Amino acid sequence: MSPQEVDLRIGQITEKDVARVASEMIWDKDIAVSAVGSIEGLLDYNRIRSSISMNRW
Amino acid sequence: GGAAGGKTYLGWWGHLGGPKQKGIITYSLSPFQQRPMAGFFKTSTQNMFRRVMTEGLYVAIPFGIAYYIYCWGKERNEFLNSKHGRH
Ligand SMILES: CCCCCCCCCCCCCCCC(=O)OC[C@H](COP(=O)(O)OCCN)OC(=O)CCCCCCCCCCCCCCC
Repeated sequence: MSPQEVDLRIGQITEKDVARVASEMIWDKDIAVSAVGSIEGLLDYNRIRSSISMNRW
Repeated sequence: GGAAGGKTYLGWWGHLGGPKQKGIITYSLSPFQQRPMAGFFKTSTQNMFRRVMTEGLYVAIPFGIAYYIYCWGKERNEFLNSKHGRH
């Protein structure tokens, strides 16, 4: 892709597209984790997942 | 805060006061990917059968003896205060 095409594609981005993508991909969706080292303080899966969707709204 | 608390055996997250572990890999799935009510009946039936066949007499013997002496005591006490019992 030419730099003109990249600039045009980036320019189209607005805040509502970001909101839509974050709502359809990140908001309350399954995650895959992987930990190595001293992970005694890392809580279990359900408590980790519960933080990916805020409850105030 | 501080206050220099005492000595316990629980601690908290991060420092639980346990021996150092090494080379213990652990895998688990997501609750939304696994299926509840999968293999529940079979495993539960096998576990109940094994528990009944294993513990079993441990409870069976004392309760049976107690019930037998209960029945015998009731029968004898009813008989003795009747007409023929006192004679
Ligand atoms: C005292 C009680 C008497 C009244 C009983 C009726 C109460 C009605 C409750 C309705 C069912 C609960 C729905 C919430 C489901 C949910 O949202 O679960 C979510 C949360 C956390 O999970 P998560 O966000 O990490 O999931 C992550 C998803 N990705 O789980 C809970 O907080 C469990 C709360 C259940 C209610 C508390 C019961 C224990 C109180 C009694 C024991 C202590 C007694 C103290 C003396 C009184």
